[PDB]
Amino acid sequence: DETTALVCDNGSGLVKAGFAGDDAPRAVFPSIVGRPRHKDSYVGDEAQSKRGILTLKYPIEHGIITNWDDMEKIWHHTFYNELRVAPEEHPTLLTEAPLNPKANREKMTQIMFETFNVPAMYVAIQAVLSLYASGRTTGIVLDSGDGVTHNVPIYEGYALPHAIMRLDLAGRDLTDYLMKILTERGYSFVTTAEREIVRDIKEKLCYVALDFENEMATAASSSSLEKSYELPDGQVITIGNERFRCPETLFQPSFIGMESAGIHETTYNSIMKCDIDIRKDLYANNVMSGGTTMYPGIADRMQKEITALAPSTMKIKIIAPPERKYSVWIGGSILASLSTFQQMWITKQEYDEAGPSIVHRKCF
Amino acid sequence: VEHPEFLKAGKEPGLQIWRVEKFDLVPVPTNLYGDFFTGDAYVILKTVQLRNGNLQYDLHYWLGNECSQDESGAAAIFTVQLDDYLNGRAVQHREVQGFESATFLGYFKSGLKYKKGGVASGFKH
Ligand SMILES: Nc1ncnc2c1ncn2[C@@H]1O[C@H](COP(=O)(O)OP(=O)(O)OP(=O)(O)O)[C@@H](O)[C@H]1O
Ligand SMILES: [Ca+2]
Ligand SMILES: [Ca+2]
Ligand SMILES: [Ca+2]
Repeated sequence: DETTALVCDNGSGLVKAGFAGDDAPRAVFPSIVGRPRHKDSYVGDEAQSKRGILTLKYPIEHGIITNWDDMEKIWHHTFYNELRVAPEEHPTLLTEAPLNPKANREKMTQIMFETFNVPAMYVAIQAVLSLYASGRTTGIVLDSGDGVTHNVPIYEGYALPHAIMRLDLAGRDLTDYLMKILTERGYSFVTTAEREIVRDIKEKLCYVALDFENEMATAASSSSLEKSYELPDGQVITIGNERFRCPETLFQPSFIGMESAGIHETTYNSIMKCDIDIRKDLYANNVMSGGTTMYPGIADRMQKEITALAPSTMKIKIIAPPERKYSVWIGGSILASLSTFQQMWITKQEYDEAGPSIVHRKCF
Repeated sequence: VEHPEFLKAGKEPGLQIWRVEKFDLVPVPTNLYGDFFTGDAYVILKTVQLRNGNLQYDLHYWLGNECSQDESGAAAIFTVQLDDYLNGRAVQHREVQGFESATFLGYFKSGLKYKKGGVASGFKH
């Protein structure tokens, strides 16, 4: 862990950080910065704990860095508080959202070199790293986290920017929804401390129905879909059709009053925006990536949903690896570890000579 | 890329086979071609002479049933990198054990063979 590459995967809700060559991130924490309402700041768990006296802020919105001052705190905390490294000693790989604006990629390069003094850095698209982690160079990635959902088709190692789809419906929106319907059932989940409990219920008991209508009817009959959940306070609650109604929103955004098409449609749509000659390869390599793709039953519903949309003779395959909450990070750890990757890094020397614009020619 | 194996790839007609070994591209002894460890991942480059004088390229990354994620991930990346180094002229093919394409199976005149085992993972767990 001395003069070892670092991999930092910055998400809207969670930062995934660690060392290249490890099979998992060493640090996972909330991408949050807390400041005194009225040290000068807290980050991550510390900020969440002292939430009561702090003003919380999320520097990344829908996968895009939006508050540069708060992002430097995140990175500082990542280096010094979580990884316990001297940044100037480690080449650092960062990840970015597909369609990440030009000036944002430059800004990220500048801060790393100018504020953190890294000896080298690199920016890679999150979805591409997920594909690499599943051992593929061609496929279409469904990346869904806490703030954004994207469909990213990739051919022979490179995203097809023209065919990428972005949807501002994800984990946080699902958590908020489960909150609303659960109190609707008779319970009461309103408080931030309660939002946290719901998120845990969302992650532990929810699932995606293979046929939503039948599921609803089957939940109105017996109580074989009902599950119990023990509150922090010891009280037990019974969760019902909400287990599958909450992630249904991914397929029917109308539930939350969103006008967009579901994730099966945006997938079919992204694929249809690609050259006809590669569609078969896309359809047979549907890789699921991120936290909001963890619902049990998600891979079977999408398998069902896209075979219905696609020509009957299309071989369809959904790949939903158990470790897909960390696929992006893992992809980065493999990439940065390769013998052939050493000349890929942007050096401090190259940065001083060319400036932040170097990122557009070195990372694409 | 200045990797020595990159400098050797696609220089002349024939078949080149490399095995992924702890995040590196390691050449396979030519006497061992066709004998694949099912616990490992490999990168195969087939170079054919075109009558136009130019060289045609087919890159195949072969994944054994028991290969670790770092090996399958690296074989895929090495493939992309070898293609780019070859000015994107290579056509990439994913080959999974038991589902290899007729083309790839055809590279091996005495038939491809599977053998249990392989080099250990490169990850730190
Ligand atoms: N088992 C699970 N079931 C459902 N949702 C889950 C599960 N595990 C984690 N999540 C959710 O996934 C989200 C975090 O996932 P992820 O780390 O991939 O997102 P991110 O990178 O922070 O966000 P984004 O990609 O939107 O910028 C949170 O909404 C969390 O509640
Ligand atoms: Ca993410
Ligand atoms: Ca192996
Ligand atoms: Ca090519």
